[PDB]
This record gives sequence, C-alpha cells and structure tokens, in this order.
Amino acid sequence: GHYQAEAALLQCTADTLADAVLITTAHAWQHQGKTLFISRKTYRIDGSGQMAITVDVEVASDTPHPARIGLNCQLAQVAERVNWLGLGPQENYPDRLTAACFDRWDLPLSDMYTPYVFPSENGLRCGTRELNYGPHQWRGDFQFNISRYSQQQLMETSHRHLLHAEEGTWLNIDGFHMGIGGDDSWSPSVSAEFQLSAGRYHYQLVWCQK
Amino acid sequence: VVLQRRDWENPGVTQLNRLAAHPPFASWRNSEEARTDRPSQQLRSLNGEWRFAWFPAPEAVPESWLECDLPEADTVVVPSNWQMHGYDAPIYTNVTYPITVNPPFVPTENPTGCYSLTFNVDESWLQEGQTRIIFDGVNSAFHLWCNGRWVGYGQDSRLPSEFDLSAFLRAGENRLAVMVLRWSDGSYLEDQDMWRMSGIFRDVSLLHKPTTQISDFHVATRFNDDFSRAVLEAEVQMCGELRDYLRVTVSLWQGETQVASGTAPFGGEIIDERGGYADRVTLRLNVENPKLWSAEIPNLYRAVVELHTADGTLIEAEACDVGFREVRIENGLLLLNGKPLLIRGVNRHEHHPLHGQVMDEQTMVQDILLMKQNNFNAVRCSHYPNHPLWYTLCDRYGLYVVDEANIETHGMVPMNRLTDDPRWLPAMSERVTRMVQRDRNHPSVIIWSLGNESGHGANHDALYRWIKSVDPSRPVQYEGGGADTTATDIICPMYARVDEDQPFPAVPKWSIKKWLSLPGETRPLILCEYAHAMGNSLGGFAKYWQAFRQYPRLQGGFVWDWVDQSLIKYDENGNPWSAYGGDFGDTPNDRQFCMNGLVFADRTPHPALTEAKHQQQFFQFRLSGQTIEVTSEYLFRHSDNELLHWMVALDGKPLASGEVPLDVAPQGKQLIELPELPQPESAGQLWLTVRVVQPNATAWSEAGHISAWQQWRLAENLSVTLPAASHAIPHLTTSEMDFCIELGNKRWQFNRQSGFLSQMWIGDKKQLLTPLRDQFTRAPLDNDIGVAEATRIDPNAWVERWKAAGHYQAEAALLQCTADTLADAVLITTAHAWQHQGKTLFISRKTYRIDGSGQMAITVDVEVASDTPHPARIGLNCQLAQVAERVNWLGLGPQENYPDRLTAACFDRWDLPLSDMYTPYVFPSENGLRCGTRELNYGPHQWRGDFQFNISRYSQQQLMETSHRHLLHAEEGTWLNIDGFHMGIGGDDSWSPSVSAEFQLSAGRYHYQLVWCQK
Ligand SMILES: [Mg+2]
Ligand SMILES: [Mg+2]
Ligand code: NA
Ligand code: NA
Ligand code: NA
Ligand code: NA
Repeated sequence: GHYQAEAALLQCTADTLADAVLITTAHAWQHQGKTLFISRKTYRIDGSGQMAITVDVEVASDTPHPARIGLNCQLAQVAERVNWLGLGPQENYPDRLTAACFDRWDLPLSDMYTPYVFPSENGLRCGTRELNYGPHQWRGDFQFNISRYSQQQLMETSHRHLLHAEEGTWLNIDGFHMGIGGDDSWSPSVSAEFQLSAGRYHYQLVWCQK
Repeated sequence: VVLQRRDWENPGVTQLNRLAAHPPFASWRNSEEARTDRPSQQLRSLNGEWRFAWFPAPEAVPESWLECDLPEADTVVVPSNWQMHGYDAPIYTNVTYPITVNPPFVPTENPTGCYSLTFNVDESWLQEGQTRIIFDGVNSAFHLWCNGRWVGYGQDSRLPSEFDLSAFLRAGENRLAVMVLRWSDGSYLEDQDMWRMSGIFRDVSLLHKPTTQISDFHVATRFNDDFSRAVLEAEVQMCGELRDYLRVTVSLWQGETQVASGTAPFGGEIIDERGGYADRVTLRLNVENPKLWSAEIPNLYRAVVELHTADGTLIEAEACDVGFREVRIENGLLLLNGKPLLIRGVNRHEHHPLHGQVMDEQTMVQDILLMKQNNFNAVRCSHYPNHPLWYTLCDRYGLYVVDEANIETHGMVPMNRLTDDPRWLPAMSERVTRMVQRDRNHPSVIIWSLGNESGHGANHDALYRWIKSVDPSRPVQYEGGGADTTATDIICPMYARVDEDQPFPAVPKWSIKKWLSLPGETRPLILCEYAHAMGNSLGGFAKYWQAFRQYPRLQGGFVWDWVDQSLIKYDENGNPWSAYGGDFGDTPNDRQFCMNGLVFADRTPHPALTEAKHQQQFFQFRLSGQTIEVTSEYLFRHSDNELLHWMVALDGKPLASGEVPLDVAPQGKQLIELPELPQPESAGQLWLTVRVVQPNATAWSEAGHISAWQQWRLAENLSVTLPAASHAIPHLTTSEMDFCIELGNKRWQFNRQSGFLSQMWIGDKKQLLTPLRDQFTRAPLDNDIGVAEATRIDPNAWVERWKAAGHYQAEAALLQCTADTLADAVLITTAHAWQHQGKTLFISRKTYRIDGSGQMAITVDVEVASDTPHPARIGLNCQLAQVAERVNWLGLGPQENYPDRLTAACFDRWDLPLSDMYTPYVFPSENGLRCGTRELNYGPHQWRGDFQFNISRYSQQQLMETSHRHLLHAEEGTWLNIDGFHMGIGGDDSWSPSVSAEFQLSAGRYHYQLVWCQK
C-alpha cells in the first residue's frame, strides 16, 4: 500500500524563538492499520527569510524498502532554466552516477526530463548542494528532479507522446533515492547497498528566495 | 674435543651419535598392555627434580662438573625453561634475530644451562637388551655425558633426541650431565615470532628395547571409491639378527573386538637388482565397512604390532591409534573421505604464562575443549612439531592438524638466504625428515608444512618432493615466497584479504577470490594465517566466512592465533600481572606483538572468540514467512545430538517460545514451521532468535551446550502514540556564565563560555564530574597503532594520521550558544568548531530540548572535513558522578561488539555487572563498546535513541596513556562514551590500515539523536 498510503497528522505545533519561528510536525503513513512510515519535521523561518527544514523518517522494517524518501510539491512558477551545484549535467541515480561530475550546471527545463518511450521516474540529479529555479533556492545535500509531469501522470501514462505539461512545475527533492538496478529487467536487480533499508533517515533543506 | 670443535657453530653438524627418528615407542612385553595403551615398565620417566647451574658461556663450565655435582647448583623441576626460574631473561623479538646475524656464528657470551641427574638403573635393564635416553625437547643444542663419559650431541629444539646408554650405565646409581646452549647454528632456523627461551623444556625418559627389536613401523589405510572397503597396510622394520623363526603380527582392534590380523616372516618383496629388504615386512589387513575418522566423528582403531617367534613367544609389542581416513586433492578441492573440507582453523603456539614453553596434559586438553566448543575443527602447529601428546589428543578428540617443520629464517635478508643455500639443506632436511618419521602414523595430521617465513629456496623444493615421495597420503603446504610456489599443494597465504588486493612486489597477497582464478591456477586456497586477533580485533571476520561458503575452492583458514603469549610477573606486593615484550629487560623487543590470541594466556576468552564461534557454526539458517530452513555443514554426521530452540520477543519481552529436535543429514536441509504467533498490542520490533542446543554431554562439551544461533527481525509496529502532555513548564534562568533550567527536583546547567552541559542535578545532587562534550577520538587499538616491529614508524597507520591531523589535541571553539523559552520546553542551541593550526576539522551543531516531563532531547549534527582522516567516532562523553553496580541495555550483546564485529551479538535486554562492560586487554585501548543500542540504563539515568556505547571507570585518556592493564586505576565515577557512529576495528592484519571502506566514517555529515531522562 505504498502508492495509496494516507498521511495522518500526529503533531503540529508552533513556537516563537528570539529571531525565528519554529513549526514542528509529525505524520504517520498507514495502510489498513499498519504504519509504513513516520515523518517528523521542523521548519525554522528566520529574519533572513530562510526556511530551514529538518526531516527525520522512520520506515517500518517489515515494509518493502521504499523507492525514495523526500518531499514534493507543484510550484506555480514555470521558468526556462534550471541551475544547480551537483552531479551532472545528465540524469544520474545513486547506482548510475559515476559518469556525472560535480560542478555548476545550467540547463533548459526540458533537459531535466528524460523522454523514455515508456514513461517512468526520470531526470534525477544526485549529490546536489544547491538548486535554483526562478525565484527559489534550495540548499542541502539532496537528489532532485524537476519537470512539468507529476509522478502520478508518469505512472499512469503508457507512452511519452501522451504526456501533457501540467500547470506549474513538479519538484521532487529527495534526501534518499533507491538504486535503479538493471543487471536484468525481469527480477529484483537493485543491489543491497542501494536499497533504502536503514530504517531511520535524516536529511535537511534550506529553502529561500534568492 | 668438545670446546675445540664448537659443534654449535657448525650447520654441518646437527647431531653426534644420535639414534634414528621413529614413531612413539613403549616396548611393551605384554600384548594386552600394548592394546589397552596402559603404562609400560620398559618406559621410565626421568621427569622431576634435577640439578641446574647457569653459566655465561660454555668455556666457563668447570671441568669438575662432568664427574661430580657442583654444590653451587640448585634443585629445579624438569621439564622447564630456565628463563622461567629467573636464571636469565626471556627475549621477545618478532622478526629481528635475538643474536647478531653472522651465520653460522653465535655470540661468545652464549648462556649455558648445566643440567644433571643422579638416578637408579635396575640390573635387569643392563643384563639383556638396549637402554636409550630420550630428550623430547632441548632448546636449542646440547652435549650429553653419562658417568663422566661423552655420549653425544643434538640440535633442533622441537623434536626428540635419543641416545643409547647401554655401554654407559652401571647397576645402581648413575649420573647424567647435559650442557644446554641457548644459542647455536640451529637458532638461525628458529626465528619464530615468540618468546626466545632455552632449556630441557620437554620430557626426558629412558626406553628399554630388546636387542631384536621393532625399529620402525608405518601404517597406511587405502579405500575403494565409496569407502565401504579398506586395506590397512603396515610396514615393519626390525633391528638385531635375522632369524627364520621371527614373525610380525599386526592385529587391529575395535574396542575389545579384534577385527583383523596378519602374520608374516621377515623379507620384503624384490625392490631392485640387489633384492629386497630382509629386515622388513609388510602386513596387509582387509577391513570391511571401516568406521571412518574425521574431526566430526573421531573413530579410532587400535593397531598392535607384535614381534614374536613362530611358536608364539612375544619379544616386544608396539602400538598406535589408527584413524581410517583418506586425504587427497582432486580437481582443485581438498577432500577428506571424499568430501570437501571447510577448515575452521586456528594457529596454536605452545605457551603457558607460568611455565613458558613447557606443555602439560591439562593445558593441552583445556585448549582442545575450548577450541571444539567454539566450532574449531583444525589446528596448525605454528611453527614447529609439538609435544608428542598433542597429536594423541587431536586423534582422540578430533582435530585436523597441520604438522609443521621447525624451520623459520624470517630475520634473514632476503628471507630465503639460507633456504636457497645448499650448505643449509642438511640441517633443513633433518627438521623435515625427522618430523615425518615421528608423526606419520597420527590420523589427526592431515597436512605437512615445510616451515614458516623462510622465503622460497631450492631446499624447500627438494624437501617438498622428499615428503611427496615418502608419504603420498598427505598434501604438503608451505607459504614462503608468495604462498603459491612449486613447494606447495595448497595456496596458503597469510593475511590475504577477501576483496582487496595487496600487490606487494614479488610476493603479492591477492584478494583470495581473485587468487583462485589467476591464469593457470587450479589449487585449493586455505589461509595458513588470517584475522589477526591482536587486542580489540577480528573486525571483518564475517567477510571471510561469507567468501568461504560461496566459493568451493576457498576452503577456510587458520586464525592467528589461539592464545596471548603474555607471561606472569609479580609486583612489589607479590601480586601477579601480565607482561609482554620489553618487561624483562629484553632489548630490542617487539612489545605487545607477542599477544595476538583469541583467548588470554590463562585461557579466558577475548570477546573475539564468540564472533569466531558464530561464524564457524555448522548449521546455517534462512527464514521465509513462518518457515526456518536449517542447513547442515557437517560432512559425515547426522544432527543426532541437537535441538533447535526458538523464541520471539518484543523489544526484549518474551512472547512465545518452543523447541524442535533437529534431524538433518550431513549437507542436508530441514524445514521448521513456526506456529502462528499472536499479535502484540504495543509498539516495537519483534525479534526471532534461534539456538542449536546439545541435550547430551560429549567428550568435548557439557549437556546444554549451544553450538549455533541466529536472529531475524519479524514484524515491526512503529509507535504513533503521543506521550501524555505534562502540566509543568521548565524555567529558564540566565547569568553571564550559565543558562540554568529548573523542573521540579531536576536542574540542568549550560556553561555559556564552553557551550556544553556542565552540570545536572537530581534532588540538588550533582550528576556530572566532567561536562558532556563531543568526542571524535578513541584510545587507539593495536590495529589503529599498526606496528609489527617496535622500531617501525608508519605514517599511514590510523593513529599516526589522527595524531598528524591534530584529532587528539583539537579543542572546542564556541560559535553559538542560545536559549529560548517555549510553550512547554526550554531550547538550548549550540555550535562548535574543532580546529588544529588553522584548519577546521569538525563542526558540531546541537539542540537540547528540555520539556515538562523531564526529558532532555539532544539532536546532534556533525560535519567532518572531507580531507581530514576519517574520525574514530562521532559521539559524546562525560564522567558521571555515580558508580552503579549494574548496566542494563536494550541492544546488541551481551559481549563487546563493534560495527565490523557484531554478527555474534544478539538484540535483546541485557543486564551485566559494570566490570563486565570493560574488556581487560593487556595493552589497554578503546573497549567494551556495544552497538545497535536503543536504550541504556545506569543508576537513575536512561538514554534512548540508536547508538553505540561503552561505560567504565577508565577514561579514553587514561586508556591511551597506560601501557599495561594492571597499571590502570578506577577513576572517580563512571566514564560514559555514547556514539552516534563508531569506526570499525579491522584486523585483516595489525600492521597496516585494515578497516574496510564501508566501516570508515567517511560520510562527511552525520546525524544522531538522544533522549536523556530519569526512570
Ligand atoms: Mg651445529
Ligand atoms: Mg616470523
Ligand atoms: Na508509465
Ligand atoms: Na568453500
Ligand atoms: Na605475534
Ligand atoms: Na594504551
């Protein structure tokens, strides 16, 4: 039930600090009585206008290791360029990133989408320390993809030509992402060191207008 | 002639008037006594009180000593090493010879032991027959006198020297004089990494044989394809006058039942143009369905060799235990009785902390019992033939033995200088040939070794072929010169790693997996030495066993090594303590490098032993749904003394348990269906633990012995319940130097100058003696120090990289320390940088959130500079004021475990006395860590999270500053080290970086969280 898990709010509190506001949240993702994942976050917004997000996720040890541990949203902005400090310029995944180089990359948005004839998760860049898109800047140590197509549309569309650009831009930012595998394509082929089996995961992001 | 010839500086003279080597003799004059292996009246022990005098050189021995006792001499027990009686110092050196390298010469100051004994010889012994003296071990050379007359000379410290005293003795009182030289030309071949000692350290005895005698015998067992039929073949040699009425009868016994018998006159088959051996006979006995010998089931028969007249007067009988087994290498695999062995081995020196290199039955048996109880099936005699009883015990208890010749020339440059020299072939040949002649009938010996660390010379090739010619029944191995030379049947490297190549010029140590498949390579690979167990070690042990089980031609190895070579010394108060190199005035020396054992010198286990036991298990397990699959790795026996116990617990709390008898054929599988387990209501992880228990006692183990175990995670129910909201709010108080937080009877103090929690109060009683501070260092392990020789400094060693980077002297610099009062909490935020000479090594960012329920949640985020050597640990430490009796934790245990050595540990609720949380390594280091811990309890304190911890009365600082465990003193209170992350310990070897990349702390950014409260 990974694809239909519903979020249940456990905790949502606000605190005032000397120079910031602190929001604390906790969610449980459940499928038919069973808790799959718990996400605990803090959002810290200071006087510089930076929003520091910490995410700590628990993954139930008896649930299949998940494809990713991240955040997503549909931004209103549609911008022409994507600029990042990280591995690139091309699409790269944790078990296929050796060709990719760490540097400052700048590409048109459409280059951040890989037009696989059968649509799937695509266009991830890993080892990214800074990402820029329109007015936004995200900093941390993360994996991301960015495009006009939601994961939902990609998984429901059988051919690339049938994909339609959605309103705004879909952003997926991952603290962690599973290997893609490929030793073969007819059995589990993602090596153990690239499966998300650690049980507890931490990542942190700073979101700001640049 | 004696002082003039100087035979101890001549490699061309290794003996004078010494008798031929042979298998163990007792010259029974009754066949029943031979059969039952009872004492023989013809074999007398001369062990006991002898006369001893020490001299700085042989030239200083008074010529009076030959005929008469010196009253200035003392009464000492024999066998003994004289260093253990205080006469001079034992020397510990590893590679560098303890004498100047000037072959064949030794130092003119050559310590000399003058042994003597006055004893009765009965008349009956001199009227008829031959009386010989047997010195089982004399280190390292000796001249022998009987009643003032010179008998002979012998070298090789580790094999029996025998002399005929028939013409030397008289009825009644006699006197023996033995002049033992510490150093000889034989010392050049005795450069083993051990204490250098001397003396009559093995048994002395007198043997009476009749004139017409069994002078040698060889037992062979050959088999048909399925081992349902055997032929025992016994060649027997005689001395004395040949007569037509003489016969040999070889009879084979199984308990009190005689199974086969052969009788024949002397006269072998034609051998060449000159005939055959008139003085030899070969008996061939048929055995149907022989009970086969193995380490798993050590089935033995008794062979009695009777020399007698045709009409049946017994002249004498000799005997031996016979184990029916075939050892062969076929298609690249080492087979015992047709099945591929998996060697669960260990190297074992002959060492006692009180008696030195003198061995006793009790210590030998203790060693065998502990070995078998910890799933060992093999032993390598590193690096010399052992005390004769060892082989008898390995025959009877069941251990595979590598019997190794007393040859090591490690200190030579290059290592093969003497072994490639034909001038040294005679001395070498005797160390090989006389071992084979002695030990060839012991079924436990399955492999011969040509020695150790002597490079590869032409002499090795010659002696390899000699053994292959003389004894086809056993493979020959030798590691020297690259571990895969023409002198070895088995690729037998020392400390080759599993996945990592070490490409040394001329003598590379390839990854063991890669070595097997090198172009044209076909042999089996069994490491003569691996997993160096020096101090806190055996990290990466599981990696070896995974590889051994996956690759047919990887057939195991011998751990280095069994027992710490530490010696007892006594302090001013007469209290005993363990000493290593340098502690006896011995210099040069190689310090603690003599201690590499799985067990302490008194045979108390190191924590590493349990990891070996677990990895060497003979049952393998898989879980699928409710089904446990048990696979046997026994080759011969069914699991007829085994039951599987299983238990499911929720975070330490038992919920269900049961037991099922195991009925697994060798190499077979058994499926065990677990009953339906009821769901737990509460949150937490279910754990399944299985154990194989032996309901019955064996010769090697007690009833209830656990031989194997395994654990799995079952269902996890993650906690979603909100902790009850408290109506109390913590109160913040501020001063220039402190943030203080008060809640009920609890108080916390944060020093604003340092940025650390400096104090904590429960009922106004102080909980800390030292503030809670980040720690990135450990008191270095022997593996961190990375030294095989005390003269060698390696900039590449972990400790040296840490020191050069300033990890041990980097000091915290405060960047930020703030306090915020929240709705139901006080939030302290801190940030620190550790810097060394301008460079920022680490940054630590923390929050401490103290809420109304009294809990302090600590969140820690650390950055480690990518170009600094990866740190030993990332955690906190403090000195608690409390000393409590017990430590209680939910995590891996009960024993010490580290990230690359935790497979043996199980997750459960453990409760131990505080002293058990400290491992008394003789060289003090970081110790007692327990990993995968979710909850720790000590006095009124509880820490929760996911961490590694150790807890003791000794700080990391004291540990790293103290060279011996006996010099450690309990500090005030208790030092707690709680780690989010801890580096592996390594141990593939102990003289180079050996921590595998996956166990190094290289991630750059680290996160962990702890909740500290009172229960
Ligand atoms: Mg000599
Ligand atoms: Mg050596
Ligand atoms: Na699709
Ligand atoms: Na194997
Ligand atoms: Na050693
Ligand atoms: Na130390």
